[PDB]
Amino acid sequence: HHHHHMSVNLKGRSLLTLLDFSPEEIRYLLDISKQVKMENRSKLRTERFKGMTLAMIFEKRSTRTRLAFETAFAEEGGHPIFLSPNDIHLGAKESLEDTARVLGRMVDAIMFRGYKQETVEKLAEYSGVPVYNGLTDEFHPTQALADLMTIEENFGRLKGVKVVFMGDTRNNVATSLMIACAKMGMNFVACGPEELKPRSDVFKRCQEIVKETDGSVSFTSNLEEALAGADVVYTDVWARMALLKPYQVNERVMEMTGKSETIFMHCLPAVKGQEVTYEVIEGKQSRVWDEAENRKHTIKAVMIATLL
Amino acid sequence: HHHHHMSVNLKGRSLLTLLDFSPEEIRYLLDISKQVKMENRSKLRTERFKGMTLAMIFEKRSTRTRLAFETAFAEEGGHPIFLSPNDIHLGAKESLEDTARVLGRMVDAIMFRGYKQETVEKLAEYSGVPVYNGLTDEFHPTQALADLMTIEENFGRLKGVKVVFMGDTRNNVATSLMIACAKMGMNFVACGPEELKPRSDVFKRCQEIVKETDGSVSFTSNLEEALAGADVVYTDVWARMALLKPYQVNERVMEMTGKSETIFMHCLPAVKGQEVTYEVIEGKQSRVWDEAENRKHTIKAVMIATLL
Amino acid sequence: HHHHHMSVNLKGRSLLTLLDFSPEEIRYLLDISKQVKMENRSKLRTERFKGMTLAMIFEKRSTRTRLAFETAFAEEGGHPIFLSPNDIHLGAKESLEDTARVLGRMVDAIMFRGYKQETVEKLAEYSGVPVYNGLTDEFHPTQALADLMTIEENFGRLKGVKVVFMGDTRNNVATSLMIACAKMGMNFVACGPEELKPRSDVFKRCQEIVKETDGSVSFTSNLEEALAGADVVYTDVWARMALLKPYQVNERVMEMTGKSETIFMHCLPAVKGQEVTYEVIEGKQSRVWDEAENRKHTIKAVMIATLL
Amino acid sequence: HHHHHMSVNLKGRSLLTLLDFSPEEIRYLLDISKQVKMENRSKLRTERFKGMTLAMIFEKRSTRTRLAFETAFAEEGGHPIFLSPNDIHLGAKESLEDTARVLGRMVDAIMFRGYKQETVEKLAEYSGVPVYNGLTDEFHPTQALADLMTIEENFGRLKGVKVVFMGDTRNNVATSLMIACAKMGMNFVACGPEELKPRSDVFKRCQEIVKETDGSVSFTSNLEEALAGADVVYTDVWARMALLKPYQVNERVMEMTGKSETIFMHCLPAVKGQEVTYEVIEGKQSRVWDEAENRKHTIKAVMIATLL
Repeated sequence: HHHHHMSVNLKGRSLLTLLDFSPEEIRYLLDISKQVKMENRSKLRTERFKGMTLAMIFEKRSTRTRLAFETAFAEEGGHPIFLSPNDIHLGAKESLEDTARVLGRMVDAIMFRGYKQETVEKLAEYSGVPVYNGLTDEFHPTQALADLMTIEENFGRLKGVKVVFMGDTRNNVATSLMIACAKMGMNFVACGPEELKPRSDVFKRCQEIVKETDGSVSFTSNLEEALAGADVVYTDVWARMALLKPYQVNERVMEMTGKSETIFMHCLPAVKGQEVTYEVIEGKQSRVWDEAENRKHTIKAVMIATLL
Repeated sequence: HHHHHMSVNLKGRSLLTLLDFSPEEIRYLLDISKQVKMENRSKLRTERFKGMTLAMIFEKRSTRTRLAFETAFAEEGGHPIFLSPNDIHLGAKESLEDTARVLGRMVDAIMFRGYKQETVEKLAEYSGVPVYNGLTDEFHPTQALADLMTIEENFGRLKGVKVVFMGDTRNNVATSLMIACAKMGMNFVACGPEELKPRSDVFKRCQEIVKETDGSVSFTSNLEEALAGADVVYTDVWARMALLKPYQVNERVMEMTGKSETIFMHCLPAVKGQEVTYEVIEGKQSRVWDEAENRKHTIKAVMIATLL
Repeated sequence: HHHHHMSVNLKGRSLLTLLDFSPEEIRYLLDISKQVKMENRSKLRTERFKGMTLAMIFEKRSTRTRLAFETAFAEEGGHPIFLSPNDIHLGAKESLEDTARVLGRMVDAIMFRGYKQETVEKLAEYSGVPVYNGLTDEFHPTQALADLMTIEENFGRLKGVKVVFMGDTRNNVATSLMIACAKMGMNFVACGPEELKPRSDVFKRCQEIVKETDGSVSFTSNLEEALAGADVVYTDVWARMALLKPYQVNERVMEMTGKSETIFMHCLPAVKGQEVTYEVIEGKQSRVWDEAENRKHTIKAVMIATLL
Repeated sequence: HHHHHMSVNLKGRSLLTLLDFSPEEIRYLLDISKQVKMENRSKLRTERFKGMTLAMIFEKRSTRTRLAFETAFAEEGGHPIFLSPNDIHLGAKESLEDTARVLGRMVDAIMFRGYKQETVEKLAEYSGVPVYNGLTDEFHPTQALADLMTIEENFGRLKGVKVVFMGDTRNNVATSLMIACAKMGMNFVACGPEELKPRSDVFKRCQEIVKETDGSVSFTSNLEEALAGADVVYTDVWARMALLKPYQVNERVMEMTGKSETIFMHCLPAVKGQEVTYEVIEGKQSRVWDEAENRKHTIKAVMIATLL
């Protein structure tokens, strides 16, 4: 940038999207994730969040995201507070701004999962504490960090690696994955129907990302050219079905890589038989379970980086 | 057994039913329960589960079982996570196996309360961490341990003691009680209508238990012969009513013992006026409140034995 | 497996052979090993086994296995108890079952090194605590884990890697190495005289392992075809000598790799001049000393995984 | 005693024989034993002996006595030092007095197992630290405390209880058992051949004990009159065989009690088929395994009482 910005410190920051993070900040997050995974497996117990509190607002319920936040925080002595759709209707009894100002005076950090990205922004703005996007219909940044972690565990590197996302290429998970890949110098291909091609404003921002990172970002509706030499095949649920049906990840599709080392990934939950076959997700190339475990380690890292 | 098996260590084990436990293992559990009750009453505070997490899946809600697990775990510094029927529909969005594999990578232990015994088995199988049956429509092992603890507190022994269960003699609570009694060398009588006689496969397994333990297990529809010399009269809720109506525990029934030292027990909740009268459950032979307190101490013991 | 089993938790488990462990469980063990090596080198001291006790029964004495168990346990505050052949003759004054039942009531864990695999099984069965095979004349699982750790340290991966074992290809160390390789997707070749070819029941079980892991397992009496492209050449002591003499690892043999990056490994002790020359084991391709250090880190990991 | 002595404090005392202890001191020891058993089973970890050292001199090796001392001391943070017959020949290179004076300047406590009672006395005299008799050919006081503990666990009392020792009624274990029983107000009968009747000086001292304790001590060669109403049948190894053969504990003998509640006890090891049949020791009246576990809890109690 004439003087390139290279700081890694994230104390006080929110995680609304990976677009707000430098490659150096994401690498730092991935170092922490890897280190916290090792401490967890080795049963080195720590109390990094002792005395702290996290309000978790779920406009849409998710057991995986809840479990990841809740175990990450509480293993370190923090107290997580589960606010369900029955507890909290954010537009309903009170303005979002009223609720955010109160939360800001009561807790150390807020996690939000729901619909509007605007909701998470105003939480951050009006609470004045770190806010974590645990999924909006625009972005799922914590999933992308876990996916990166998983891929790096498998190939020992990220900068080379070719990742193909199959199907609904504009959904929250596909979007965050594209960004994460671009930031880490990866070769990302979006493969699905033209009706569901990547968001174009995000795609163009990723084309600027990769000019500095030597990654690539691409789209095609053609399976054959997308998949050749893929190190990772990734997919997510479909919910027309008729446009998406051809982009099912099955054995045939995996073989189109030309590489036996290819892995299969899926944020979960999956509708087995639809976007991926039983045989693939339950078989030897699947890394969905490590990927799931890595949700927790990445979330813990985000909280460590931003609260301490 | 030619060489009799006598080990007591339970580290890593699940509690799906007391059928999976030796008398020596159950005695060890009851020693821990008694010791943890004394530490709790004396306000000797410990942190045995510091840093650990327990996922509690309630397919059917219960405040007593929830309170017992949740206080037991958290008094020792563990973090319990309440997953309600609104949080989690186990067949619904995901296979049980998908959910169990994820849980296995995130928490130290799982508690389940629900319908199918098969559900708890597959949790254990696919998670690979200790799973605790907090009631299925087959067994309620934690209730039986609390009942044993209570009876021993009252008579200072178990091996002699005559226990009569009145009414629905094949329900989850009656079944687990019969097993617990058989294991501890007790004289258990099941008393209710023939339509609701003990499960026969469990009854026969208890007849083998008692050959080694010098206990007895029996059934009769005749009140008079069941009750003579009972040290414990036990009952549970009824939900035909018409077959069960005669087996109400009232003052008349308690007097059929011929012993003033007889106690009354009831896993709770009770429908007072139906299976037991107000006068009995609220009167001087009732031990239902100690029995309730002992839910917590027994659950803590199971968790101590299996996690540490 | 229709639903693939993927849990990593090992609490309460014994280590009798790596045949009892999934690739995912072994990967988890190797993560812990690597992490405990780093804590040890960095002088981050922990007390993971404070208050615990380990009985070590040596039917055959070994200073390396003793040192590894004893330092691993005691660095973490555990107390190891050395029972020598002079202390303990397991068939002699008492049945093995009598001794195991007593041990089970006194210690947290048992290590056994001796002759019969059956001995270690009955220890596990009758004590009811975790038992660790520190070598039987069938398997040496702790050595294999240390070998894996060493190989991964050297090549940064395991799934590709070609390992050749030279000589007595059916001994305890060769057998456990073959299994470990098969589990981790490695290309293992057994090279020695046909009289000493791999155990056939274990070989066939490894052929099933590798169908899921994309490894390979093989035998040949021909040196030239075994060694081409080996990343690891491994050997062990010979105690006819006359069948084994040709399979000495010397400079000529190492050069048959065609790769300068090839390493040499040997569980120790070695009879230098016999199965390996001085020049090789003392020279620049030898990794025997790191491999020896890794005995301790792998043993600590097994104990962490199974006791905590 | 005109003023009856009733103190319980044992700080600094040795355990050479239970003859040196009042009933009140033994009751205090049994309270501690019971309490330390509960802390151990509940995994309440303490460090009562942190920084302390215990020299264990085994003139005769015993794995049970070694394990009990060594686990008891080290669970509490003490360091036990195993001196075997190969380490130490007490008459041989040095007078016993030279060795005792040195030990006295180096360790906190000495355990001795061997031949002469005089040896343990001079250890105590010349070291000036607490000395524990872990068996001499005169007394085995730690075994007797464990036996008492076991009996009390089974009957909830000691003062009533009828204990029959069968066979070699003058050996170390029989002698210490008689004393323990006399002290605790128990009804002890020695049953074996007249050639092996109780030591007469110890028998007479026990007749004085029981005048204050309301116990009884007796001998007969007649099985039938010994056994009627026995709550405990106890035996030990025989090494003429021909005098002892009739006093084998078998099923016939156990039935001569006339009580189903009778338990079987044996300090171990046993020669099954000789002094006791397989069927009895492996069957439902055997309490040998609890008795073995109680060695550790009683030893810990002796060390707590005398060192702290």
